[PDB]
Amino acid sequence: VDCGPPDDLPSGRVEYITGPGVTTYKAVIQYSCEETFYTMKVNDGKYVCEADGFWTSSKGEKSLPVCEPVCGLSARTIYGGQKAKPGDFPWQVLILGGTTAAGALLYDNWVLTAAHAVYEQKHDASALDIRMGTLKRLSPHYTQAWSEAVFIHEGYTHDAGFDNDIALIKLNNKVVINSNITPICLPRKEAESFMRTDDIGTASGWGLTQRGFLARNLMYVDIPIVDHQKCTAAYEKPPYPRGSVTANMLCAGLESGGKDSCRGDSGGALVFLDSETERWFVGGIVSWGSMNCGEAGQYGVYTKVINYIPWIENIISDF
Ligand SMILES: CCc1ccc(NC(=O)Cn2c(N)nc3ccccc32)nc1
Repeated sequence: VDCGPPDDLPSGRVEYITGPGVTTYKAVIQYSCEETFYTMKVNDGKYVCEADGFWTSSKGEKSLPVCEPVCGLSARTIYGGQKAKPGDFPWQVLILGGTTAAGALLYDNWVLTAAHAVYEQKHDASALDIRMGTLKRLSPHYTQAWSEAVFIHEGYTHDAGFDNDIALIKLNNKVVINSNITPICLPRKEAESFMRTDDIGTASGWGLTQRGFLARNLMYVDIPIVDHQKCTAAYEKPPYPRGSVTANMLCAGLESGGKDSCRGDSGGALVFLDSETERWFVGGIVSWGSMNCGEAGQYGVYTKVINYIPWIENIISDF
């Protein structure tokens, strides 16, 4: 009974415990991740060669563990905002091609964004130019990524309302997770308790500022979640379609108006602090709002990410 050479672990390594190359029955190997920016999932990495001839873990698993990136780290821990510092938003992704937009890194090979930001480039099969690790929209120094595949929500209808304004981009290569590039966490199920009316989220982006031009450097604002009736009402008026605010949206902004996301922030993550895990998570995706950014009483409208966890998980788990 010889189990053979073990499979390599992405974002991790394998090591022979019993001896270099010892792949015989009861041989022991050890998988490991880079534990600073990755954490091993599934098992402890200890695999023993079994009589059936397959490397097998302390739990009986015959397949590899997973090195999953740490998420939601921030150095803290757009209209009316202030300039982000390096590592404030390590998940921030710039998406260039057709117009300026943004996304948020998930894991080391996915970008969460708004469908409206990528629908047109998707449907004429032009790969997305995805950039990260950079505070400056126009800097020539950045981490390059390219879309391998773009998933637009099957219930999103382009230019016909913003319900289901969510998309996932699979990168053709993993990005290196470090202090400047770190994904955002997905909300845990109870994360709603951090996304109540008057809880504070953070929007970041290079979009229009109060001066009415795109920003050169990444900007951010802290904004409160707005009561959903109040948001629904603010958009029940021409020129907006009937029922523009749905239960798949959360609103955030000021009755006064001087804090908002704008054109060019599309697809950015509206993040919130899980004060118990002490990690940032994505509560919203920058989706739509009034054509006058930062207008009084016209709140930013964000795709409500917690409603899309099955969809997100379905896509990431299957591709
Ligand atoms: C059907 C009527 C109608 C007309 C114009 C608009 N305007 C916007 O949605 C502005 N806006 C964009 N384009 N990205 C944003 C990102 C964040 C906030 C606002 C944003 N909405 C509805």
